[PDB]
Amino acid sequence: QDVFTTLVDLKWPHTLLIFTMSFLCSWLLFAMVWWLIAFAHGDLAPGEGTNVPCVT
Amino acid sequence: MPLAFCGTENHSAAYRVDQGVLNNGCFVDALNVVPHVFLLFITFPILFIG
Ligand SMILES: CCCCCCCCCCCCCCCCCC(=O)OC[C@H](COP(=O)(O)OC[C@H](N)C(=O)O)OC(=O)CCCCCCCCCCCCCCCCC
Ligand SMILES: CCCCCCCCCCC(=O)O[C@H](COC(=O)CCCCC)COP(=O)(O)OCCN
Ligand SMILES: *[C@@H]1O[C@H](CO)[C@@H](O[C@@H]2O[C@H](CO)[C@@H](O)[C@H](O)[C@H]2NC(C)=O)[C@H](O)[C@H]1NC(C)=O
Repeated sequence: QDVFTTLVDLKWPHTLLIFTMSFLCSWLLFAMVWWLIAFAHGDLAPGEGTNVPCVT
Repeated sequence: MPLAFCGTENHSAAYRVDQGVLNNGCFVDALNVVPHVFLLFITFPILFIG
């Protein structure tokens, strides 16, 4: 429950792993979101851009 | 010939989403990957603290 006290108590090499994981997971969690949104929108299809892509 | 999540065959026509997205045999497969990456990325920071 004392997460922010625990994070400080951890050694620096552990902090680097948590620093890395907390950001890599956040980048990759939303990577699946952007990939899926563009999948559902239908601009992922490798074809002529008749529509306007959801995220270019 | 890169790595394609859906079928790369038939000129990569498996990403078309006509007749509803849920009828895309690959998109439903994609929908089943999000519940796992959600937990894989929610608990990894929690477990690594422990
Ligand atoms: C039973 C066995 C248990 C073993 C537990 C230990 C596990 C260790 C894993 C070994 C690999 C770690 C590599 C870390 C490299 C940087 C750290 C380094 O060189 O040490 C420098 C120190 C860490 O030393 P310490 O004595 O452990 O410090 C504890 C601290 N005095 C404390 O107790 O409080 O750190 C500092 O002084 C902090 C300065 C940080 C600035 C450097 C920036 C780097 C950022 C991250 C870069 C890498 C990114 C990689 C991304 C990959 C993505 C795919
Ligand atoms: C939160 C972060 C973002 C998440 C990613 C974006 C999600 C896009 C997928 C939309 C979807 O899940 O698909 C819709 C149908 O979903 C449902 O009825 C809900 C049940 C299925 C979901 C559990 C589209 O329906 P449709 O009528 O075939 O739409 C196109 C044809 N008119
Ligand atoms: C592959 O995509 C194309 C276009 O959507 C289609 O392929 C042809 O579709 C016509 C429909 O009139 C058929 O007569 C041809 O025999 C199809 N050829 C091939 C090689 O498929 C079809 O929608 C898709 N086909 C497959 C097998 O995925």
